[PDB]
Amino acid sequence: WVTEACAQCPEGFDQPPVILFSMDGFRAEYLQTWSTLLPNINKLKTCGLHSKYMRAVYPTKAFPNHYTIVTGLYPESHGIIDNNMYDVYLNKNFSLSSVEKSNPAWWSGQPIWLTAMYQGLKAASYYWPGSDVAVNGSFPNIYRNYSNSVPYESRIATLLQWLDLPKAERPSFYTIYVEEPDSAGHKSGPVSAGVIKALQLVDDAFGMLMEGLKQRNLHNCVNIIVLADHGMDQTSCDRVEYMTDYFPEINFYMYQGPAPRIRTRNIPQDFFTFNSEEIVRDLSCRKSDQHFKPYLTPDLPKRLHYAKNVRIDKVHLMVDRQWLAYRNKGNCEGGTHGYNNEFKSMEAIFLAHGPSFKEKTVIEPFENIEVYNLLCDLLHIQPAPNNGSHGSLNHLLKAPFYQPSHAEELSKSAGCGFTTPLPKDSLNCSCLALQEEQVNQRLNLNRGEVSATEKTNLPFGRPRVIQKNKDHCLLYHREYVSGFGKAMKMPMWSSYTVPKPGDTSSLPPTVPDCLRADVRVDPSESQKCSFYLADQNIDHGFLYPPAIKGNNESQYDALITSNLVPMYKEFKKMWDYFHKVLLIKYAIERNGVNVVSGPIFDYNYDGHFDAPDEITNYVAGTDVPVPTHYFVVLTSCKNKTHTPDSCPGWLDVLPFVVPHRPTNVESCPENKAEDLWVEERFKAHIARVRDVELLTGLDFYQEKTQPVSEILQLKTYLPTF
Ligand SMILES: CC(=O)N[C@H]1[C@@H](OP(=O)(O)OP(=O)(O)OC[C@H]2O[C@@H](n3ccc(=O)[nH]c3=O)[C@H](O)[C@@H]2O)O[C@H](CO)[C@@H](O)[C@@H]1O
Ligand SMILES: *[C@@H]1O[C@H](CO)[C@@H](O[C@@H]2O[C@H](CO)[C@@H](O)[C@H](O)[C@H]2NC(C)=O)[C@H](O)[C@H]1NC(C)=O
Ligand SMILES: *[C@@H]1O[C@H](CO)[C@@H](O[C@@H]2O[C@H](CO)[C@@H](O)[C@H](O)[C@H]2NC(C)=O)[C@H](O)[C@H]1NC(C)=O
Ligand SMILES: *[C@@H]1O[C@H](CO)[C@@H](O[C@@H]2O[C@H](CO)[C@@H](O)[C@H](O)[C@H]2NC(C)=O)[C@H](O)[C@H]1NC(C)=O
Ligand SMILES: *[C@@H]1O[C@H](CO)[C@@H](O[C@@H]2O[C@H](CO)[C@@H](O)[C@H](O)[C@H]2NC(C)=O)[C@H](O)[C@H]1NC(C)=O
Ligand SMILES: *[C@@H]1O[C@H](CO)[C@@H](O)[C@H](O)[C@H]1NC(C)=O
Ligand SMILES: [Ca+2]
Ligand SMILES: [Zn+2]
Ligand SMILES: [Zn+2]
Repeated sequence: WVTEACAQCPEGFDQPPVILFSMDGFRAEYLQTWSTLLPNINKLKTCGLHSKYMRAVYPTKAFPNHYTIVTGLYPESHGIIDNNMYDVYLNKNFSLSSVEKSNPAWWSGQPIWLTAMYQGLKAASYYWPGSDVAVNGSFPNIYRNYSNSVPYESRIATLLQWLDLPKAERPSFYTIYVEEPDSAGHKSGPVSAGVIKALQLVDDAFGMLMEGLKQRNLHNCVNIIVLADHGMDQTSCDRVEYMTDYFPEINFYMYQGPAPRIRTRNIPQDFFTFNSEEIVRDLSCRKSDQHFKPYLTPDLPKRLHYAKNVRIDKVHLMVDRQWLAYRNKGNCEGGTHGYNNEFKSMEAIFLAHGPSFKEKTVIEPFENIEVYNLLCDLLHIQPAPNNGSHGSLNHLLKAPFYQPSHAEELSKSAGCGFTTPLPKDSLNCSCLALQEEQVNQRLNLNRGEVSATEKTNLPFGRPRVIQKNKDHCLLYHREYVSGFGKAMKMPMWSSYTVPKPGDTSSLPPTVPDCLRADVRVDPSESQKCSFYLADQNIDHGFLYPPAIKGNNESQYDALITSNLVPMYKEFKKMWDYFHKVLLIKYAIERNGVNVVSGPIFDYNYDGHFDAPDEITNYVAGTDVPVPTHYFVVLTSCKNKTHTPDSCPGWLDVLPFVVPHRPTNVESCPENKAEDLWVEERFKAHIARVRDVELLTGLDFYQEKTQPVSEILQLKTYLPTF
């Protein structure tokens, strides 16, 4: 097989069997550098399909990741948030060394073997976390109780024996797990002779499987996926942070290593009463060269989706590349994993071979949460509710099983039409510059003016409202278009295409002390300038920056009540710096940039837009809700020769989900100019368009002339730097 050229199901095989092969700790880099040393995996890389890398879930550990691959769920939803965890309600400790690993109470969701079994198919497993557990009261048709020393040849032979079974007994889905190159990675690090030997050993295991399949004439019949749970990075005992250096006495329990959690020792009693906010405060900006950052789980970057679970302790530590965090100075040599999934070293491999996959294809990176829907498509079965975007992986398949469709809008735009240029209520707003209010006629756009602003500022169409009974209206202006939320008295979204900046030297500033009522929106559905007088902590901010487009006359279209959003004074410093300096820099690099911004409400930190009853903070003595986050989605043309409003091909996206916090403690900006921490803070809160979509109840790019499957690739894309 290994010498045979790049190449078909035999009698009794109506549907192609699926084999999911996991090579633990096989980082993406190992394939990029050492593939030519691995002849069997290199043939699979040459002939089959493979991604540049597959993104794992945080923490980049075995059990949360392996269970994510087979469920399509984030650890917070499937329950396995770590290898070591504590549940207060169950009052039990989970570990790989305890019998609690086999307790079905910890395992939520529906793994692929169960999905296949519930839909008339048989499933076998030669090791996989959860497969030796009675998840939802059931085990796979054939399974093996985990035994790490069983030779690879014996595991392969048993799997080939399962494929030799008669059609009635023979399973359609198979899982197989191998401990290497992870074990070698821990011993001597990712760049060692030990990992080379381990990589050659896993190549022999894959070689035995392919040769075994060739013997049965199944090598071009079986749809095989070879992947990893996470990557590997080098550790050092000179790269360890100690909690003794920050606390005089440690009375708390700590889950040590690359993804730390802090909780009380007195469990279950003090679990909820434990001052989690005190610990994060006592660890924030303590040392200038601090190699970790403390966080309360709702404050963690939203793209991680690591907060909505009792097992996820409120205190979390984000550890820097190649560093570790422990209780005391009392392992640390070689290598480990568990770090941020965005780190290059934490990236996993993904290779596919078989009749359902595209031959000799290199695909762009994607997330392991998408594998579940792909496995369902290969097995011709319906997926259970998960976090993958069904259809985003169709570009991997020769003939896709599922055809995705645009999300249907649940609420239509109504009202806010121009009637009179004279406001019925001033809303306690003042603009001494005026005077006449003839600038209100600039808000009265004709049919051709609406079409001109729709073509420029909504080039991919308006974001659709995927919310029931959401009373809203669209507001058209020469420089921007917005979707105003009537009940919350603020826009849900604001869209505008910034053209390529010329001068940049002396740009006009924002017109000060000028704010007035919007004649198009009802006074009862509008924000008042007097609302921001009573509250001292929160002030008003502009969603669309008035001075970014046009002249002085253009600024008046944005200096209205409908462009106001509740903003913390410290947050406004980041927001105004981004729109004045960073946004112009991005518009130069991208040859113009389309911007869609708006508020996010996620008080229950579940990654979904809040229902009105879920909002727990408002502008003092008003019903105006305070956003938990602010989104900024930047869209430009992939081909930089075109502007965002005249882009025929693919698009390039850069979304941000920035926490709306009263302090900038996360950036540690004491005695530091904004050019040293604002960009770093925005970059730390980069997310996918899909993340923005879930947090807002909006759907983007529905008017882009491209198939839904290609648009889903753009929506699941995570920009990296
Ligand atoms: C074995 C090992 O080096 N584990 C390290 C890893 O944990 P982690 O839990 O992520 O495990 P690894 O990815 O390193 O290796 C797989 C582990 O899962 C077990 N397994 C695998 C498959 C299966 O079906 N069933 C099963 O029980 C293996 O016995 C092994 O212990 O990162 C931690 C980071 O803080 C380290 O402290 C741990 O020492
Ligand atoms: C746990 O197993 C039960 C039983 O197999 C599943 O319940 C079935 O769900 C389907 C789809 O909703 C229904 O058509 C069946 O009538 C249900 N059967 C019973 C006995 O209730 C359940 O969905 C499984 N749960 C998970 C998370 O996989
Ligand atoms: C995996 O190990 C468990 C034991 O930990 C086995 O479960 C036992 O199976 C017998 C029947 O063969 C039952 O009478 C026992 O009550 C079970 N014990 C427990 C604790 O569940 C299981 O059969 C093993 N699986 C394989 C494939 O060997
Ligand atoms: C789960 O493991 C932890 C850590 O080993 C145990 O924590 C101890 O809990 C008691 C109170 O029940 C405290 O007084 C001790 O100080 C804790 N020890 C440590 C090392 O933190 C906990 O008891 C275990 N729970 C179960 C149910 O096994
Ligand atoms: C990831 O997918 C899961 C499953 O669809 C989502 O969790 C469900 O959320 C609803 C409430 O919106 C609950 O009624 C279900 O019980 C949850 N199911 C499970 C298995 O937990 C989850 O919200 C999704 N996550 C994101 C961020 O979209
Ligand atoms: C970019 O667009 C121009 C036309 O404006 C075209 O000639 C060029 O080939 C495109 N570049 C790529 C990489 O497709
Ligand atoms: Ca929510
Ligand atoms: Zn692993
Ligand atoms: Zn490991």
